Amino acid sequence: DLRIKEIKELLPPVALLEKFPATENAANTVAHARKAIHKILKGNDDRLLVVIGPCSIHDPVAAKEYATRLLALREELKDELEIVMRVYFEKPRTTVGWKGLINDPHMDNSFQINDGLRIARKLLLDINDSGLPAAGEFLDMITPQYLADLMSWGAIGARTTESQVHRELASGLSCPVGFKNGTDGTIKVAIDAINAAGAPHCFLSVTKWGHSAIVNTSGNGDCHIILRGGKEPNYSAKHVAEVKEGLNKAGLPAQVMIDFSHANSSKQFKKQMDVCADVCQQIAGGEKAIIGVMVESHLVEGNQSLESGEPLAYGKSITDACIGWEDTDALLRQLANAVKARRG
Amino acid sequence: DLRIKEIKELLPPVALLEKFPATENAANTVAHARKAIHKILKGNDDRLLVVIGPCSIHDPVAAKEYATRLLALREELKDELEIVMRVYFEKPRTTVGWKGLINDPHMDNSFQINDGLRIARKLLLDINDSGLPAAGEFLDMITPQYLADLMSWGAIGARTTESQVHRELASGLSCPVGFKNGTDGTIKVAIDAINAAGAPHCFLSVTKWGHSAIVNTSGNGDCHIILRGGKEPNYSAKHVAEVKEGLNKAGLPAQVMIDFSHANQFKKQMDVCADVCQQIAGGEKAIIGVMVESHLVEGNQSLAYGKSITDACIGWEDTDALLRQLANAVKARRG
Amino acid sequence: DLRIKEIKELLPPVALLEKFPATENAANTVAHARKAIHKILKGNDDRLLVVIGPCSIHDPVAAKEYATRLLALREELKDELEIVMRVYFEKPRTTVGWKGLINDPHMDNSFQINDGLRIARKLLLDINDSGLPAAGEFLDMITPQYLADLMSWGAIGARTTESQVHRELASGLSCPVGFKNGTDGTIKVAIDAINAAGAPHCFLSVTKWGHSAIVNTSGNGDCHIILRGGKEPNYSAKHVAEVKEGLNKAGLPAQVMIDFSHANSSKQFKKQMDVCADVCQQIAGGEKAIIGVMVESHLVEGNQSLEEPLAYGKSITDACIGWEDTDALLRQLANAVKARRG
Amino acid sequence: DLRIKEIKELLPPVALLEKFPATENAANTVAHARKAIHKILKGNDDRLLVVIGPCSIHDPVAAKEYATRLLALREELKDELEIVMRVYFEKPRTTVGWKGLINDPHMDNSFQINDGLRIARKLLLDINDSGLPAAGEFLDMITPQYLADLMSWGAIGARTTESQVHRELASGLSCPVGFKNGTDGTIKVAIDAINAAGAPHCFLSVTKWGHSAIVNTSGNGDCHIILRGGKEPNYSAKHVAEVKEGLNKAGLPAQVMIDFSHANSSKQFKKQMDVCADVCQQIAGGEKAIIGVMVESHLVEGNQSLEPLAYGKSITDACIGWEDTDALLRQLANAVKARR
Repeated sequence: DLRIKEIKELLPPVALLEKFPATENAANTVAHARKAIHKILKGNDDRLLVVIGPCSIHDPVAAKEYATRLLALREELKDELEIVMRVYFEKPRTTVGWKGLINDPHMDNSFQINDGLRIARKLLLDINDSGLPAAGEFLDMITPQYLADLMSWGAIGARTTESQVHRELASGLSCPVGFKNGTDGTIKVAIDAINAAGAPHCFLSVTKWGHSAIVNTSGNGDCHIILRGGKEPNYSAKHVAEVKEGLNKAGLPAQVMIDFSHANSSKQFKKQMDVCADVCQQIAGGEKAIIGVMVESHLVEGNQSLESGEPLAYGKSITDACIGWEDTDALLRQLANAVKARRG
Repeated sequence: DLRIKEIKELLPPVALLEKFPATENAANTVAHARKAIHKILKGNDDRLLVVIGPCSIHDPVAAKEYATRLLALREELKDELEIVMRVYFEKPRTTVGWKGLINDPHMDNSFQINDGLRIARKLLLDINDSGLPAAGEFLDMITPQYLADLMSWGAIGARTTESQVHRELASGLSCPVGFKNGTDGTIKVAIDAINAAGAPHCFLSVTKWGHSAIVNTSGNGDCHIILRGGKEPNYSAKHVAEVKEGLNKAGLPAQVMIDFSHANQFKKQMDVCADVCQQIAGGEKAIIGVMVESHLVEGNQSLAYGKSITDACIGWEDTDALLRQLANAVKARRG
Repeated sequence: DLRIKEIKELLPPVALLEKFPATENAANTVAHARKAIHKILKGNDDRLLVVIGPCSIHDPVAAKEYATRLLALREELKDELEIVMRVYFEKPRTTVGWKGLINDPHMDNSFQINDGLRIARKLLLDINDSGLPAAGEFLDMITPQYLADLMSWGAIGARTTESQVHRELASGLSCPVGFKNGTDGTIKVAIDAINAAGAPHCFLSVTKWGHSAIVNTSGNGDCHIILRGGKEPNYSAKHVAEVKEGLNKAGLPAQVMIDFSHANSSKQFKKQMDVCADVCQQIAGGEKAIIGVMVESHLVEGNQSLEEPLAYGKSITDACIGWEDTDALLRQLANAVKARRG
Repeated sequence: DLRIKEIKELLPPVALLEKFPATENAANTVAHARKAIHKILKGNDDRLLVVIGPCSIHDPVAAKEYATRLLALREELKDELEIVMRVYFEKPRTTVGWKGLINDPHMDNSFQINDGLRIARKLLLDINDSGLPAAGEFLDMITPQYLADLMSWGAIGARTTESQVHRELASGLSCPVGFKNGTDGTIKVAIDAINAAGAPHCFLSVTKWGHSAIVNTSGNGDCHIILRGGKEPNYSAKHVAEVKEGLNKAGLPAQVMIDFSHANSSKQFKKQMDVCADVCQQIAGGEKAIIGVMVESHLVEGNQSLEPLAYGKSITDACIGWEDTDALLRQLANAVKARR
């Protein structure tokens, strides 16, 4: 072990669960959102799932201010939308970079992961206790045990949709999971992933006591695809139509979540408003297959760099660029209006 | 934990290491091979690394005969080739299927992963102890702790080359590592992986004691690309030139390993060997290694002895020819 | 595994330290107290260490009211007494009924040990945050990792004083530890235990992470004898002198703590007051070896059996004295400390 | 905290059990011995149990020689005696002192407990694999998981017979256990111990994986008292009657094992030969209640202190040499023959 520089102690998940148990209302928020997404996935509800919020969490203060604003819109629009806040603690990097709040909460390569786990779970508890469900991307294999009970929906990243260990992880998650199409636009990897995840697996994992063990999962049937573009955007009716047939062809429900960001906006954050307009016209025109959308959204639009010394502006993303609150409130009302027109 | 059915006990790595310690022979085998591959990658040895063996190990018996047959050609062609056995204990699947000897040693959905780890560590030690180095595919984040000390070279599968968790594992592995290109011929995901895996990382992983912990890695500079083609073969001297440019454009050594199988019909590996031999004989010093899928008996099955139950492989006769063709192509590149 | 019926999961100590972290006030209560007992055992303080409290805790609510009352007397008599609340959770018992608060918090043989450890640590935390130092009995090797950070003083049983495993534990404890004389009143085992615990040791223990490990102790020099009788009481001046001699002969400070209960009170709770009277006479007369006293005390006197509502503030284990006798005993002990000074 | 100097890593019992597993032979040796001693404690075999061997194992070579010699008299004096060897890896000290092979195998205060466990298991494994049953004093709470599967009979020391944790340990031990009388001679403590051990207990312990857990035991019936004297010996048919009186009074089988050593030997290893005569007369006299005996025997008699040390001699309590050992075993084999 000459490439392993140092080994440090890591709190077991039981300690984080004991320090920060779920309140009654937080468990109620998680259980009700999970069930509401299941019902949307089963076709038994015509509301739209909206996973929306910052590309990454770096500030518990801005996240909770964002959560309050979003929760007010969640209550107002709840006949049309099942609104779930992006509470992403883990970021996959193209090569190297800040991996998110849990890996480095102080954002300075001190890698205080025990503190990161504490900060993240407390935040998740606070947000669920307020009544707002949370979504996360499941990237690490060990962190889920610290946080999954407060997660109402999860995503597997486009760069890990093919990874067996991530499909194994999804097959044991207690929440619904969405799988992104390939970074080049390929639909087949995600379809395979949905099927892999619907099956039981047996593999090595870590328990809530921090020990490795042999686990057996039952398969997760609440899995679905996320369209995030490839070389070109793939949100348009022609692409929805192709995905639907590909899914049916493989014996899976013909339903999609559409990500407005990333490749579907050509990496231009304000173009998420142009995807909303085409998606809203599709829904308002009667497309039932669109069961969810994803939007990268913060208090203040744009982004900033930790590298730049310029002091960090408040409520502004340090990873990908996000739309700001004004566009977020207007975007959500557009989606609600389209769900309602689809219905009448 | 609704979708979790059962949790069973798993032997800590420290246990299989105490039951099956590396002999002084195995340690020297792993060490010399790692150092030899490092020298080949620094460009201070004109020999070619040959990673050859079955697609998946399933019978320790057939596997030990192969290791003996291959050890003879190893000592014979050592002035030209650094020969390493493919001992693959973790198998990646497109959706569902057998994941290897570790996940289900009895191959019967009993998942005796504790026995699987015993059979695997014993075979690798025996192979290394004889003097034959060993190669594996690192797919799982936990199993490496049981075997990596007997590993001289490792491969990250094409499905996980873009994964941060696999790039973190590579950054701390004591063996040199090869990243395969994308299931569509892309070299960028592999160049990004080599750069990621060369940087230091901090992440969560299970220790030899079976407990989760925070690890810091130093970075792995012994990483290189593996050309496995995509929709079309990428082994020709045209594609090689493109990859070398990409690596220079990306500030990486212009060295490559060509996987003769898959995108690049088991027999076609012999044609790729000719193409590759010609490139090497012609003076291509960038092909620093190759990988071939070989077994005692050629073919595949869904049980014959020395025959693959995974991907189809070349038999031994074509393997002795492949190896001499390479050792000849090598001497041409020297004189 | 023939005689092992079931193995269940146990919360690692790190989990209870994470849920119930020491407050700054609690840590100051533990630090200051441990330091005050050290000054008394080194002859640099003339005050008496009084470990007083219930035989066992079964109700955190009555424990906290008791703690509040004792806290008031702790401050009023601080110039004469270092008052430490007895927070024990179980009565060691060949032939057994209730197995303690940690073992069986719900008093129904359900053995919700994880619940017990939670209840136990929260109680200790709350008592130390108030400013009342706490004392416990170390009976097992595993539970101390979950509570010793909030213990200012510890006792090793008389059925365990001859145990190397208990002497090893005490060698690593951060709190002063008292060893009890033999069930036969003999002081040889208690002297052997002080010498062993003052020595450095290496032994197998469980860590804060709930894993077995090799530990090395510095040895503990704040260990002392506890006189609790044998077949007959051993609190009399005759007995103290006979113990003070054996101690000096053995190279240990001639100092004792006297347990007013059990054999020294003929198993009659009210006689703890007759022992207080004899000890207060020895002290006010000048005796300086008596550094401490151990008294079994609750809100309400006597005892009760577990079966249905129970009486508040009354021991469910051994019979204790009530508050009135407790306030008077504490004032008697203080007034004697005042006289010993001259 | 302050009184903890260093915490170091410790192999879990699962690692010692995988590197040094039990051979079929070793397993049979342990299984048979346990069943035999049980039949003896049920009163279905007139034979006598003989716990014989060094006070402490400190040299696996001298130990394997002793074992070869003893395995002979076991298969010869086998119709009258059940010979089990004392393989003690851990020793109680009056205050401070070497704690045995596991705590300090190199007797240098290096405290290489991980090496000590490896050495100990391989020996016990070897001795059992040769066919010789084994015995030890269970003093540590954590070591039993590494060794107990190769133990055919155990003992709880006199200074620990009163310990709750020790009585809990015996309640779950898969082998018969003996409880030494109290250091002063008190027999009650060992009667209470026998009664606790037969009952079920729920307590905290460490698993085979080195992890603390909540364990439930089933209670152990195969427990019995060990007479070791006190301020004065307690092996006279007089005492034996007083003890059986108490055992019956407590509903306990009126059975005893006599340790011919320690305070019963007034700390002079030679008196073990004297105690043997008294005990053997009682057995020829018809005493059916003496089911076992414990003897301290090494290849070379006497004791040595802890640079180089002498072979065959104890570094702990002084023992009887092989010569006296073979004679003693044949004495016992004789008295049993008469009792029949």
